[PDB]
Amino acid sequence: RVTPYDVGPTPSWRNLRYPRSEIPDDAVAVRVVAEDLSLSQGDWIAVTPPRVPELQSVQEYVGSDQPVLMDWAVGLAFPCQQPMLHANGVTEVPKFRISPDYYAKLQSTDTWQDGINGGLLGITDLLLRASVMSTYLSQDWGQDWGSLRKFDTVVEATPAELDFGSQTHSGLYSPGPLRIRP
Amino acid sequence: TDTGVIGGLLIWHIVGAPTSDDGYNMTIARVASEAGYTTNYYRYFGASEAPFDWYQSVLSHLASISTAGVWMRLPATAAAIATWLIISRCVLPRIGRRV
Amino acid sequence: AATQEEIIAGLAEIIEEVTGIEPSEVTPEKSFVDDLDIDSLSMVEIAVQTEDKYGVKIPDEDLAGLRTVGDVVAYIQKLEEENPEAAAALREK
Amino acid sequence: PQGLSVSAEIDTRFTTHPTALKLAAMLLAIVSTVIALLALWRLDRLDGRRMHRLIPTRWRTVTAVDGVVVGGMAIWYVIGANSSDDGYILQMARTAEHAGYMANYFRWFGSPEDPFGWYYNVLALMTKVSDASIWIRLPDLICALICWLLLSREVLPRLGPAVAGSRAAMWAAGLVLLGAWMPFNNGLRPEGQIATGALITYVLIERAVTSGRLTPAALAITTAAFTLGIQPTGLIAVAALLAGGRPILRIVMRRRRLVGTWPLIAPLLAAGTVILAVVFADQTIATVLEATRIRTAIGPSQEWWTENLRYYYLILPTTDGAISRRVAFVFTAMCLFPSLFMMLRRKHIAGVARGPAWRLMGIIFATMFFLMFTPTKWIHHFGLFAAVGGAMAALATVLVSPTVLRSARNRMAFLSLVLFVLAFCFASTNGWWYVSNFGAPFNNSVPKVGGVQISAIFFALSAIAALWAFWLHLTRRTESRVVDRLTAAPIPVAAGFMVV
Amino acid sequence: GKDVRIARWVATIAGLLGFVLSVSIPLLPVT
Amino acid sequence: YFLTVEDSVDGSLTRRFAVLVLLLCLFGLIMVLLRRGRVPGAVSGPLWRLCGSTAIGLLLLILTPTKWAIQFGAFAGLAGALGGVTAFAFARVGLHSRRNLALYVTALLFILAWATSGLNGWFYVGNYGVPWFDKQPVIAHYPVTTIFLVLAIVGGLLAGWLHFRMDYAGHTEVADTGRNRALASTPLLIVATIMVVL
Ligand SMILES: CCCCCCCCCCCCCCCCCC(=O)OC[C@H](COP(=O)([O-])OCC(O)COP(=O)([O-])OC[C@@H](COC(=O)CCCCCCCCCCCCCCCCC)OC(=O)CCCCCCCCCCCCCCCCC)OC(=O)CCCCCCCCCCCCCCCCC
Ligand SMILES: CC(C)(COP(=O)(O)O)[C@@H](O)C(=O)NCCC(=O)NCCS
Ligand SMILES: OC[C@H]1O[C@H](OC[C@H]2O[C@H](O)[C@@H](O)[C@@H]2O)[C@@H](O)[C@@H]1O
Ligand SMILES: [Ca+2]
Repeated sequence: RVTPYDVGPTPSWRNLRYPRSEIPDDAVAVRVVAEDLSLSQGDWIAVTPPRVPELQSVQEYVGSDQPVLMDWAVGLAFPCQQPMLHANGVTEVPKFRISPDYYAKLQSTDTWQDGINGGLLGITDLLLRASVMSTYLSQDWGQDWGSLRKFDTVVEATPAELDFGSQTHSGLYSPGPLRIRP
Repeated sequence: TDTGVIGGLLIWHIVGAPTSDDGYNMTIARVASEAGYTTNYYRYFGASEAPFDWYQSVLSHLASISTAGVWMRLPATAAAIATWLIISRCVLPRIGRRV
Repeated sequence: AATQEEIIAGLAEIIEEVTGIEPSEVTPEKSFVDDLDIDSLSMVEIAVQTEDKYGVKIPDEDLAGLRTVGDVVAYIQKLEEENPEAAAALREK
Repeated sequence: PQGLSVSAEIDTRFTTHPTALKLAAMLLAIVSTVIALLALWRLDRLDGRRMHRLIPTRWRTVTAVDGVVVGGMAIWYVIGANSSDDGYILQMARTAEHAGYMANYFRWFGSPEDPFGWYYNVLALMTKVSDASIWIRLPDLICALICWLLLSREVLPRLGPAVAGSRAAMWAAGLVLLGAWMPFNNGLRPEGQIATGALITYVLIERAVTSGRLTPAALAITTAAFTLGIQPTGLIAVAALLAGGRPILRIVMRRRRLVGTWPLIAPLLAAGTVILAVVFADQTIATVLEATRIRTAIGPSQEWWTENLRYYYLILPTTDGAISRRVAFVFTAMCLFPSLFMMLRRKHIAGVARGPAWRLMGIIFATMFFLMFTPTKWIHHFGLFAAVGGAMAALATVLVSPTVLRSARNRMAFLSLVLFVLAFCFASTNGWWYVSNFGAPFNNSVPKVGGVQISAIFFALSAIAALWAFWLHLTRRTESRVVDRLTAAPIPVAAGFMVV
Repeated sequence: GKDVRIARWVATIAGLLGFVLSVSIPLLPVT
Repeated sequence: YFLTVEDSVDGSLTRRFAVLVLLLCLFGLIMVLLRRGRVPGAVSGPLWRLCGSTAIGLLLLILTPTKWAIQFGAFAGLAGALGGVTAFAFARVGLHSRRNLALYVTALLFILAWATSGLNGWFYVGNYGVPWFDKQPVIAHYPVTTIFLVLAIVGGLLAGWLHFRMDYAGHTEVADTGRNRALASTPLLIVATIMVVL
């Protein structure tokens, strides 16, 4: 038998890891044995046939030139990824989103950069659809490194041309207050 | 000063808000005559207030004459009048004759 | 004011404020860097403070040649004996 | 179809660049500041003093503490933890060249770091070479080597021949610097630079007081201004000015007999108010007011009467206040308060100068007081004490020596206090922030030696030390010899324990 | 003529304008 | 912390004031007994034990299991006897200098500004008709804490101006007349009777 590793919160869908080291060099067949053995409702089980994933490094899949929405915690662990640059008030559209572990992404990097208080999650909720990917921490399974999501567009669109101009103000000019709260 | 303090301390025994445990120590003392012991009435699975139940055992004798809040808080006003009289006649004259 | 027991008594009051060394440790035989741990950045502070309380300008080229307390009292006695027109004697003796 | 249109107008109010007049004023309010300082220097050189040596003779010395501190800050810069705001600042600094301004990237509608962002425009230049973690954190190692070079050669020798001559004081200073610099001042947060500006200011003020000149007292004001321009918590740099304002006024009112008052007051204003030409280079007062309005209407406001939050977050056993995030404050308070109560009693300690030792405590008190009125109440603001806790511990190690505290009861009471402080320190988890928490020994639970915690052991030792002190109190005994062995330099060991 | 009578003027002027030109930076035309 | 929580009725302003004044009196009397060898008029024997009792009590309050903010009521017998020695020591202290008096006054004003930043609520039924039980005190539309803060900062600036000039005006004391014999001691009576009347 091979006991699995279980990382994420456990009312929901997760991956269960069985490292191929715990199986010997003569294991040519594998089959699941799931047992509920509990009467109460609320606890249950679900099973997908086993798969040997075809993995790939994030630096190799997520290139070093694609725009990525990195949370304010994940910046020094991912130095070669490119952030979502903005210029002239118009922001780029990201492709992936990188965030810390569950109990951090939930209560720190979602209330801080929220759409109602200026965060970058007021754009990628109106424009994009996030689908979580399946990532693993190499050789350290059972560890919650974070999560990597993928942004798919709601409708196919193209960037703008954004006509330009210039004007000289007087140091005290202010065209009015911003739109902060209703 | 004694007259002023005692006046402001007796016109507070009447018009004055009680603390957060005036209802806790009151039912604890009322249901303690029966029940055999000084039961903690709202928690702790009926566990008594084992080391600290000599004050509730006096409140339970005051709560038998009358349960009026102006009468149960009488030992909390004599213990203030005596405190001030001590402070003003045995403590301050001891620290100094010119203080 | 060529009295050694006055020059040393006035120098110890500056040393105790600048550095903290007690006034009983300043003898006319100690050295300013071996026996007392007074570096040059404190000798310059002492030479600055002695020109504020009393009027005496200790030149920079001769301040470095003051090793011992006896050297200081000898230098002050020398400065005093050949300059009797010491107008710096006002309300500061 | 002809007629259809949608014409939005973008709000690009922060993407400004100076005109041909703002540049002419900014490149003039600096030339005519360095010229004012050169004139003040030519005036100060009247007394007839020069510089004979580029390196003072109290600098050319090497101790066994220099090696330890350098090798413990050069191998903690490689394998050590990082603060929680490094992704935050790195993300906001990689995009500042394209955006056109120092935009707060994750919040507040792209409103910039108003007046407090002259330092992030240096990381925005460093990120052009490379943004690796081993290179972008260089001003956090240089500002630690400089901090140690100052604290060990200019601050301790100034405090008297008893703090400069005792080795336990140097060990305590080094170990407390390390313990307060390791968890806080290793990331990208600009606390290790404020802790160095607030030390350069004190050092320049002490140099001005020593030499009796004013040209190292205008540079102190310049350093205080450029340190307050880093973050709002840079008020320690001006507390260092308030603490040393009386002996500087004593020179302002003493040199003016030869030169007058204006040639002494004008450069002190030109150097003080030159920070505006660097703060308002790209931004403007209108956009600064708008950003401040946004930040105060949306973000954490934290009025001054809610300052107990900074210490409430410290006693909770979480990753915010951990075993390592308490040393920086406890080894400052425990070394400051009894030293204050001992400097009050005694007025002649025979080896400690009173001026510098009182300025050093006034700085810490004013800093801990005016740490209120800051817009946010975090724990990262305890990294400021990394520089001024080393000197405080090096002064306390001398004030509690068996030659300065002569009664065994007092030294035993202080040992009990140290053990109690250690017991308070070891009563939380050992968690680091994001990925430094990978593999830590007790990263999720309070350390236990088996059943019993480690804080309980130190508390049971502090109780025994307090009982010993009480027994020495009752019987009036002061000549005990075992307490002479136990209570010899107890702060260096208590700091080395946490550092190890 | 002196090396101090001129240093006093260079410390008063060019130390006062270096301050009146520094509080007028927040108030200047910007493009 | 519980004693000073924003928008709470456990620590009211009337409860913050008592503890802040107790700590002020304790740490001022200890400083006066350390700095000066004694307090003239009051014998220094029991004056040391009266502060030792309060300090050892505040230290022994560590061992208690429950740490509510209403357990400071056990020091209402020490605070009364301590604030009557503080307002007598500080008279002689702040009569020998114009800076100590300003520091005393601005410390009192800062304590008032800190206390007045909380509510005035008492309990479930005690808040029936109390003026400021639901919100912090305001006079017309300005909070009272900002008024006391802009008074405390003025006091602090005046103390700093009297500190920076102690080297030019020498050290001159105040004349022991009637207007000054009872001015250096009326503080901590003014604010205390204001809180009592409130
Ligand atoms: C577990 C450890 C806990 C912490 C450890 C901390 C230990 C250090 C603290 C000790 C000192 C503070 C206490 C005394 C301060 C005031 C004393 C005083 O003024 O004189 C009265 C008296 C002496 O008066 P005297 O001899 O007539 O004076 C003649 C002359 O005036 C001559 O006067 P003098 O110059 O000789 O005296 C000047 C005095 C004046 O200088 C000062 O520094 C006083 C100022 C200190 C301020 C402390 C304030 C703390 C309040 C916290 C407030 C928080 C505010 C912050 C928050 C604000 C934010 C809003 O300086 C000292 O006394 C320092 C030497 C003390 C010798 C103590 C020998 C016994 C050590 C007792 C330590 C245990 C106490 C804690 C017990 C329970 C703790 C869990 O002081 C004492 O002798 C008291 C000692 C007796 C204490 C007995 C307790 C022993 C119990 C043993 C077991 C320990 C734990 C067991 C539990 C475990 C079971 C699980
Ligand atoms: C003054 C002097 C020539 C001699 O002083 P000394 O007695 O310490 O040797 C030398 O020590 C010196 O001070 N040179 C200039 C000082 C300086 O700028 N050092 C830079 C290191 S921060
Ligand atoms: O100060 C640098 C930069 O980051 C600050 O945000 C504070 C962050 O640290 C807290 O722990 C977190 O809640 C927050 O992410 C910005 O205010 C500031 O611009
Ligand atoms: Ca089931």
